[PDB]
Amino acid sequence: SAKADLEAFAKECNPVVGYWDPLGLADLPLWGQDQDAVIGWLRHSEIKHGRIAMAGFVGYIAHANGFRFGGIGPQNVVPEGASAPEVWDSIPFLAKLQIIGAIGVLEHISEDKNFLAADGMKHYMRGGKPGYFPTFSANVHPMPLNLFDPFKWSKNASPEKKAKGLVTETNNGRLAMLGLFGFLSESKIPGSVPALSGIIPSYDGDYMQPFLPTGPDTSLWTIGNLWA
Amino acid sequence: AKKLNPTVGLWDPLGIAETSPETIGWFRHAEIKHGRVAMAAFVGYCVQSNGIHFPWNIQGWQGTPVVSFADIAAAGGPADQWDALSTPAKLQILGVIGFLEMWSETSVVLKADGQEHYVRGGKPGYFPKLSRSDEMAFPHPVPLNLWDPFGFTSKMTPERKEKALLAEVNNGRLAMIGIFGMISASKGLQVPGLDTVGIKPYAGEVMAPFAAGDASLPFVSGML
Amino acid sequence: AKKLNPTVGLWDPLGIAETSPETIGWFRHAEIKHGRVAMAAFVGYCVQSNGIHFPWNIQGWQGTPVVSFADIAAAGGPADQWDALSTPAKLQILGVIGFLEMWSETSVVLKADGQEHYVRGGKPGYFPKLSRSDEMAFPHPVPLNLWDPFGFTSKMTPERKEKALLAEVNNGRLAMIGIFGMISASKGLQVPGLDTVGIKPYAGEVMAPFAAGDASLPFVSGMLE
Ligand code: CLA
Ligand code: CLA
Ligand code: CLA
Ligand SMILES: CCCCCC(=O)OC\C(C=C=C1C(C)(C)C[C@H](OC(C)=O)C[C@@]1(C)O)=C/C=C/C(C)=C/C=C/C=C(C)/C=C/C=C(\C)C(=O)C[C@@]12O[C@]1(C)C[C@@H](O)CC2(C)C
Ligand code: A1ECV
Ligand SMILES: CC(=O)O[C@H]1CC(C)(C)C(=C=C/C(C)=C/C=C/C(C)=C/C=C/C=C(C)/C=C/C=C(\C)C(=O)C[C@@]23O[C@]2(C)C[C@@H](O)CC3(C)C)[C@](C)(O)C1
Ligand SMILES: CC(=O)O[C@H]1CC(C)(C)C(=C=C/C(C)=C/C=C/C(C)=C/C=C/C=C(C)/C=C/C=C(\C)C(=O)C[C@@]23O[C@]2(C)C[C@@H](O)CC3(C)C)[C@](C)(O)C1
Ligand code: KC2
Ligand SMILES: CC1=C(C#C/C(C)=C/C=C/C(C)=C/C=C/C=C(C)/C=C/C=C(C)/C=C/[C@@]23O[C@]2(C)C[C@@H](O)CC3(C)C)C(C)(C)C[C@H](O)C1
Repeated sequence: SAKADLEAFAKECNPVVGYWDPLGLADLPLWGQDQDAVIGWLRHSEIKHGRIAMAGFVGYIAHANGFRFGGIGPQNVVPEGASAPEVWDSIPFLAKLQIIGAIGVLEHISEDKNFLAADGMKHYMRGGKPGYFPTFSANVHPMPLNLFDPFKWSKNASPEKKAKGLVTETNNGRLAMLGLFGFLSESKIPGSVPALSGIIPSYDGDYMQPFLPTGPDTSLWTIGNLWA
Repeated sequence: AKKLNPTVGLWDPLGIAETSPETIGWFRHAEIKHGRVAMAAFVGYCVQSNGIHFPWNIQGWQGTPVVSFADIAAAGGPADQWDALSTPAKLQILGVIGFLEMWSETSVVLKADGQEHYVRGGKPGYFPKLSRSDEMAFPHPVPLNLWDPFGFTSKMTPERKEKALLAEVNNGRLAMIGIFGMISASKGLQVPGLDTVGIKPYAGEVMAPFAAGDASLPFVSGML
Repeated sequence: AKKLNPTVGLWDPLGIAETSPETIGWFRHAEIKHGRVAMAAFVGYCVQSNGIHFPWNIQGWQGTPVVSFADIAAAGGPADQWDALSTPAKLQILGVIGFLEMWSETSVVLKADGQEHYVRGGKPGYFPKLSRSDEMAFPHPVPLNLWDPFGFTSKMTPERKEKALLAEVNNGRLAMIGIFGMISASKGLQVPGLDTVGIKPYAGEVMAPFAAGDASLPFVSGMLE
């Protein structure tokens, strides 16, 4: 049932390639946690990686072109044109901290069993759908609109349309991971990706260290700024 | 094919005949594709040496490097012309040929077409057509194909197809000795292929001069 | 419409035909709308290039200042005429065009008129009627209309309507060729340019330059083009 679903999803992703597992990670008990939980973790992590890579590709385009919000906010400290690796280099340190904290809050909400069991769902390792995000409906104070469908125009979708959407999501995620690390590899070593030679400048700081080259400590909050 | 020529029979001095059928199909497809590449190399080298330099490269071909196709064509023998092409051009050409090889090797496409032996064994010499269902589905309808793109071979009897495959094999042999007599004649040697024939590269087997990443190899001077 | 001209047939090299019915309806709607817009643009460009400047622009017609209509017309061809109008004028013209487009796309008004699925789907090219009941109830009776304001098309057979639609489609294809050819002839190019044809804009697709808020774009110099 686990590997059979995995074969079916791989066949729908690509009829020619099909199931491609040269490393055989779909047979390894990752924590002594059977087969169902291991493939659920693998699918959830693949889906999360693909979504983050698609968002990162779009954000890299936006910062490399120069697409600032406006005034007052953290965009005011970032210089006008510094390439996308250096826009996570000039925002204040507390902005990076609070961004990573909000991402962790979103991950925790996506994993908290109260949120999942609120809208009738279980954990992806325990038997839930991988990549699913519970709406908001346990968070003490009410939330205005959900995260998957903020305006809820996808509520009429058929299950076949949802399955095709998941397959397209996975394929686009894989290809966006490849493209985004094409960008990051060309920003580190020249001549890796031949197409991106000369477009992306070289960067010296570490990409895998978040607070390396940490930003300044400025207070952008006006009106009653008792935290000087 | 037992014997196309009745006066030749089966010449197997090395004894590679009378072996496993997988090896038989492997050798048959190797000979067929060797002959096809040999005939393509024959016409390509003859056209390149005679001089049919295409009126092309009007912006975007080598705009940054400033290299017209006439400058590449004015290099001598076709081996020198191949040794004068840029690294992206050679890499993308080899990638296109490799992708065609991957499609010719693919098991699901061959078995959906109606063939067998995705080692490229049984039905030797088949290239899958790039159309219809469950292949090349993501955009790219591919109105043309590889073999019979204009449908010149639309109707053929099995006897005519077998005779044309025998013609394939024999003409591939003839052009294979032809192209190697000709490249050896370019490198001195040979029986008598003077025919100007310009100059020669190192061996024509390097397939990647003046490249980057691992091409810091001065080893093409020796090996006797 | 299978084939208006029997000698051409179904020229679909890109394979966009034999698709989903909504996609085919959207493609037919886009073809008809592009042809009509190209024909109207070609007629307007010919009238502007010949010189049809109106006796207008009086009583504060430019926002307290009074700039003459001939002064806007004394810039060259239509491309220079589209870059001399004020930001409010171009913005309000675009807003009127967008209001007409949104009223055309309105499924409530189309279903009231007795039509099919909107975004110009079934029976594409049908502009909804802005009259009668359950439409424009807040004043604005709209004595005129969009299609046949004078009622010149009061009676027409279905076969005559289909023949006129096929003729309109063929003329729209010819106008989509022609208006693009005229713009290209303005920008050098084309075949037999002649006829002075003035100068051309940066691309013709810049829309509204010299505006405020989002028009600080020096990107209209390059991008090849
Ligand atoms: C971290 C991201 C990530 C994750 C978790 C997965 C997870 C999965 N993939 Mg997957 N994939 C990814 C990225 C990812 N993919 C990318 C970027 C591509 C495009 C190249 C693919 C293409 C792909 C195909 C074609 C198929 C899968 C399939 C699968 C599933 C079973 C295979 C398996 O055990 O894992 C895959 C193996 C790993 C994730 C190995 C981990 C990475 C190692 C440890 C590091 C290697 C780094 C190294 C520099 C790479 C060198 C590359 C090159 C030189 C070879 C599994 C859910 C199968 C499927 O569809 O099932 C639904 C399947 O047939 N994947
Ligand atoms: C992959 C994750 C990621 C990360 C880590 C960052 C990080 C950053 N972005 Mg960012 N961005 C992303 C994705 C990401 N971006 C995507 C996908 C987009 C396209 C919508 C943008 C668009 C964007 C703009 C336009 C700006 C930044 C800016 C910034 C910097 C200041 C923090 C801030 O206010 O962010 C704010 C970023 C967001 C709120 C978008 C991220 C939220 C998710 C990933 C996408 C949500 C979709 C979208 C917001 C829906 C909008 C509704 C629509 C109707 C418009 C910081 C370096 C600012 C800056 O200083 O630039 C130099 C700035 O002005 N980003
Ligand atoms: C605090 C925020 C936070 C938290 C709690 C989580 C939590 C989680 N993430 Mg996650 N994530 C976050 C932020 C966060 N995320 C951000 C900002 C991103 C980038 C957009 C991601 C991207 C991401 C991906 C792509 C994936 C996850 C996954 C996961 C899950 C498993 C992770 C795991 O086991 O690794 C545990 C990791 C650690 C214990 C290491 C933490 C880093 C340490 C603390 C650094 C300290 C080292 C340093 C030397 C110390 C400095 C001081 C020292 C000198 C004294 C879990 C639910 C995975 C998942 O859900 O798969 C199913 C997955 O695939 N996350
Ligand atoms: C007063 C009320 C408003 C206050 C707001 C405020 O105070 O600050 C606001 C502010 C700046 C400011 C200010 C102004 C507003 C300009 C004016 C004020 O001026 C005064 C009063 O003085 C205060 C000041 C200076 O502060 C800037 C806000 C910036 C903001 C909000 C930046 C979000 C980035 C999101 C990112 C990077 C996404 C990451 C990516 C994420 C989260 C993911 O990928 C998540 C996900 O993968 C997960 C985890 C699992 C997957 O399954 C699902 C997906 C794929 C989705
Ligand atoms: C319903 C009635 C109506 C009002 C109340 C206004 C608002 C307004 C004011 C007060 C001025 C003058 C301000 C001033 O000079 O003080 C003004 C102007 C223009 N308008 Mg808007 N407008 C259109 C676009 C346009 C253009 C080209 C100009 C000008 O040239 C002129 C202008 O602002 O010059 C810089 C179109 C064409 C599609 C139509 C229309 O009926 O077609 C269907 C209208 C209709 C209305 N307008 N418009
Ligand atoms: C060596 C060489 O030469 O190769 C080059 C090639 C090339 C291409 C130049 C290179 C590159 C870059 C690459 C590969 C970039 C890839 C980028 C990629 C793949 C980016 C995905 C984005 C997906 C998004 C934003 C998802 C939106 C998702 C949306 C909007 C939704 O969820 C909504 C929706 O889904 C619902 C909810 C359901 C349905 O109703 C459908 C819709 C849409 C309405 C490289 C790296 O240089 C290498
Ligand atoms: C305005 C602008 O900027 O646009 C630019 C775009 C662009 C393109 C940059 C421009 C250019 C220049 C050009 C024309 C560049 C392109 C050059 C091109 C396209 C060169 C093809 C080589 C093909 C080869 C070598 C095939 C070998 C195939 C071989 C050797 C095989 O035998 C294949 C094989 O299959 C057989 C047959 C049988 C199979 O059993 C076995 C295999 C698989 C082995 C321009 C003119 O500047 C305009
Ligand atoms: C920035 C993040 C991000 C990106 C870039 C992205 C891209 C795409 C693309 C384009 C490539 C498609 C076509 C697509 C389609 C679907 N998405 Mg994704 N998606 C993102 C975020 C989420 C989240 C948070 C959830 C989600 C889901 C679904 C479902 C519902 C399936 C179902 O209900 O069966 C479908 C059909 C929900 C889900 O449950 O997934 C298991 C859910 O929670 N998505 N998604
Ligand atoms: C590089 C380049 C070009 C090129 C090229 C390419 C790809 C050229 C490729 C050439 C190629 C593909 C050459 C194959 C040779 C295979 C052979 C000879 C196999 C022999 C095997 C033999 C001779 C076995 C012989 C036996 O005798 C033995 C042992 C005993 C006898 O009793 C019996 C038999 C007969 C069985 C272009 C296209 C020309 C122009 C371009 O500009 C420059």
